[PDB]
Amino acid sequence: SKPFTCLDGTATIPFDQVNDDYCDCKDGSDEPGTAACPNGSFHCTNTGYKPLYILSSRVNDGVCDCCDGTDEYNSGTVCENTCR
Amino acid sequence: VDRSNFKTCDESSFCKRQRSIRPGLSPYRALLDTLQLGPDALTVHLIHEVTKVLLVLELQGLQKDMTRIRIDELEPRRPRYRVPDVLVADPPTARLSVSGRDDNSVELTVAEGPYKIILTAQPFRLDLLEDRSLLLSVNARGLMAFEHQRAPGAWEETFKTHSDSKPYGPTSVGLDFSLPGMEHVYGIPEHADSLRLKVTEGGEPYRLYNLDVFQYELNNPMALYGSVPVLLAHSFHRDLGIFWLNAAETWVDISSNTPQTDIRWMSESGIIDVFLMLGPSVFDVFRQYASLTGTQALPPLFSLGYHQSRWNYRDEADVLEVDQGFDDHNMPCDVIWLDIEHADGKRYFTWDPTRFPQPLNMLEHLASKRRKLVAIVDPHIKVDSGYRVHEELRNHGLYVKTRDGSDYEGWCWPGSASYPDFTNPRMRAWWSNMFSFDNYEGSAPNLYVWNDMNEPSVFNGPEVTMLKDAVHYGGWEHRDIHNIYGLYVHMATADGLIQRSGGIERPFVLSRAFFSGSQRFGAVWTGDNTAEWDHLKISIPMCLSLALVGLSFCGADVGGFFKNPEPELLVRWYQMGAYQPFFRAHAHLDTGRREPWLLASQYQDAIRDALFQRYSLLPFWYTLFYQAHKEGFPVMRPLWVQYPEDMSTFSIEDQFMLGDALLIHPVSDAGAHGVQVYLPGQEEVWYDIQSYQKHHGPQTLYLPVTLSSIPVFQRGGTIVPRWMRVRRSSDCMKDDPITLFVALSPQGTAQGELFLDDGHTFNYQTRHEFLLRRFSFSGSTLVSSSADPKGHLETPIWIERVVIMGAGKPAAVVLQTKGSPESRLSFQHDPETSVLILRKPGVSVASDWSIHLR
Ligand SMILES: [N-]=[N+]=Nc1ccc(NCCCCCCN[C@H]2C[C@](O)(CO)[C@@H](O)[C@H](O)[C@H]2O)c([N+](=O)[O-])c1
Ligand SMILES: [Ca+2]
Ligand SMILES: [Ca+2]
Repeated sequence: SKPFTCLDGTATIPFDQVNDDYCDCKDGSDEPGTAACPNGSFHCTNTGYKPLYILSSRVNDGVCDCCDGTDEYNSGTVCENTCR
Repeated sequence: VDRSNFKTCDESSFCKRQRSIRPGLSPYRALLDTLQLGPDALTVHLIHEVTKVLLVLELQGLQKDMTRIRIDELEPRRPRYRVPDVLVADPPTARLSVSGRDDNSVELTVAEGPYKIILTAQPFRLDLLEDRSLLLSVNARGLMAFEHQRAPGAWEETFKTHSDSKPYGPTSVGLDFSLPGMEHVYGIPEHADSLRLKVTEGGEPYRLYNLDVFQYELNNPMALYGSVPVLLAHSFHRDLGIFWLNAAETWVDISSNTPQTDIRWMSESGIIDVFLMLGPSVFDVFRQYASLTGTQALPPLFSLGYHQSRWNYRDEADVLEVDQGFDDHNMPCDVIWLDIEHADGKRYFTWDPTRFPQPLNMLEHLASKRRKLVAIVDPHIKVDSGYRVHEELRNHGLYVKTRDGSDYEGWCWPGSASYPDFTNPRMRAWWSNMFSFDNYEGSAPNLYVWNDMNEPSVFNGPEVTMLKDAVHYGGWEHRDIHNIYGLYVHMATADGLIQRSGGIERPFVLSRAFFSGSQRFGAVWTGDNTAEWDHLKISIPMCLSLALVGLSFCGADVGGFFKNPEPELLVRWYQMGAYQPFFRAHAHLDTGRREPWLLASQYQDAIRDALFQRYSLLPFWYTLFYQAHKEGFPVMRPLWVQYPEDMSTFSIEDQFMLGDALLIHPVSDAGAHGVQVYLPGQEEVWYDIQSYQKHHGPQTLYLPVTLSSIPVFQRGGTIVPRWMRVRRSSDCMKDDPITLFVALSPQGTAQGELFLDDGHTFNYQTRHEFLLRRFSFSGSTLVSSSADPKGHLETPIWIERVVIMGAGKPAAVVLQTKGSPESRLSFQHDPETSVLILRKPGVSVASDWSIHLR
């Protein structure tokens, strides 16, 4: 099983350092699902409305940023789906 | 400012009388036959040789190396005022004994030494000694003056159009103190003046009388909104402090004379009650004073973030647009503020029915962003028979009264208004209960309070405040209590925010007027500054002078209150405000809107960067505030506090320190190309926290700057904790991992602390639910241990990164945690900067651990 690179070409890391809650890529590409990278983005799939991107700092911050609520998965804030 | 509104010393009849007494042989002498050594104190009678008025001197040696001097009349016609509620406790005494004597001298020893007090009988004099070293003298210039209560403008007196019936006649008290070897003094806020106090010999004394001064000017000794009667003397050899416990109008004279500084306090009424705090170090003085008046109240974490305010946000929609603007422009903010226009025609505890019809929904919208709100509540109550607050206070007789017995009525924002008597504890209890969620309708747990105009400001009153002859609880005159009226407001408000929570939630209250002991109740700010470069500059000496006297939670309006700052000025004010304790932008009603995203992107980006630097240092800011809360040590510090023997730091006020780890010299000149940074300390190093460049002290370094520069340096030997994941507010960040910044000393060592709790309750003291971590570096090992084992906390916070400045490349890095196998960590090293970064230690902050560089 192969390792992961980075969309900017700044290095390559083992596959266990993708979404491990530490920032290893200068462009933040290794942490799409966490709040670890300052310049990352989290993708809200948002079925039933427009898909949206939010800042990585708004993942598990306790605030509901996606209408589907998937940005809050381990924060103590439960977001109801509101894409209607 | 219009100076004719405010008395000079000559226009204050008691100031004129006192100041006319010039240095010479005192007519007071001590009757040594009357000497008595009691359980707590020494009492001896004093007599004026010409008038034969009899005074009583109560002399006390105190635990923690302090002396208290109290002088009152022997048989007074009526009682004199003694300041209540400011001392946190009855100060523990130390036994006095007579260790020397002659026909004109009694020498007293405090406990078993080395402190001694010589009481000279004729003329009356006091000398305080450590062993055979003279620390300080009392009445050495012979300036003791004590106007006894004569049998009922020395009496009735007029100023401008205002009349003082003055029923008790001249009653002022004054006393002088001599500081051998001291050439610098600091303290006695609030004045828009330099940190090092100036000699008053050829001009006005410093005035201490809480007053509302419209468009106040710089570098003058006029009294401002708060008064803390504490003066600090510093030399290469010792530190001392004088605490003149008096609540009436007080003037302070300062003269220099081998080097010596003399200090003379002159007060309108009450007794003489002064505390001499003998050090010897400045941190000993901090401790001595803290034991008397208390320590800085631990702020809830959110109040150490960024506050966005102005006079005024228009309606609920405006407030929510401001909230959304921060998030749309990726800028952190914790609190949005609501000035006087949010209420119904300046009737406090109300909401405008059109512009704020659903306050709970507004607060609920802010809670979902995990942000707070502050609403202003002033202590003047509109005289309005439809206003429920006014009807209750009038029906229960809780108002300040006039001599005829009717409730005092003055003028303020709602027009004609009455003033609750906050010196009456029944009134304070009423006020506190008013903040319960049932009484303050529309309030919610994320609504906090701002007390303004609590000098009190009275537009038609003398010097814009209350008449000297208004009457308060117990029959005391307003002239007796003036300077603690605001403190009572701040205290009652703060206790109300605690009570409405059932005693669980910590308060946040900002207050404009203040006194000794105000540090116990929240924050203060320097009132109505102006959008000008010199007002930006003066924020440092003003907050520094408040720091030295216990008020660590200080700030100035970012941007200036009056007028419109130019974009370069606003950026510099943000960078300055981001490194000062209370961090709030505020603005006058007629100024242009200056929310930070309304500027061009270059100014926006520099402002965003300053906000990010602030939010990342919150763990550091929070720890300094915990140390201020436990020890009495100031958060913002003059350089001479950290380098007491470097005489070139004694006057510096374009630079300051945060604890002992960060030295700050913000840019405060338009178009500056550089700054001159004095880095102190023999064999001390400093790290440019932007370039990681190391610099060797002592030196003056020319640092080039751009618009984005905030000149900040970390001291070698310190460890600073940061949250590198900046989010939209502090509530969002308070479970996030910490990064540790280790600046290595020249000996390869460093240390620092970290405090943690839930961020807002009193559980840290009632349940010991907190963490105090000590991080230490030496040899080649970083160790985390507990600095207080009583503290336990359930927290997800972990150590995600360690940044070490001044280190070589290791061959391996090894982590050891109790409960875990020995782990290997990867790292990066820049040979150009000698910066070492340890990747993802992954360890809980509650755990003990060590990292070794091989
Ligand atoms: N009665 N009425 N008649 C009037 C009407 C207007 C007047 N001039 C206003 C003076 C401007 C500066 C005021 C102090 N600003 C306070 C309050 C506040 O401005 C809002 O609470 C805060 O923003 C600020 O922070 C505080 O310092 C006067 N008047 O005699 O000054 C009487
Ligand atoms: Ca990673
Ligand atoms: Ca979120």
